[PDB]
Amino acid sequence: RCLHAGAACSGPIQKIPCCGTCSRRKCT
Repeated sequence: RCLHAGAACSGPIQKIPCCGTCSRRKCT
């Protein structure tokens, strides 16, 4: 369970770890 590259994150209460770095409303 994790958001791939290009998934909106780092925004309002978002608990969902991306398989990536969270940046600019994107999981990188």
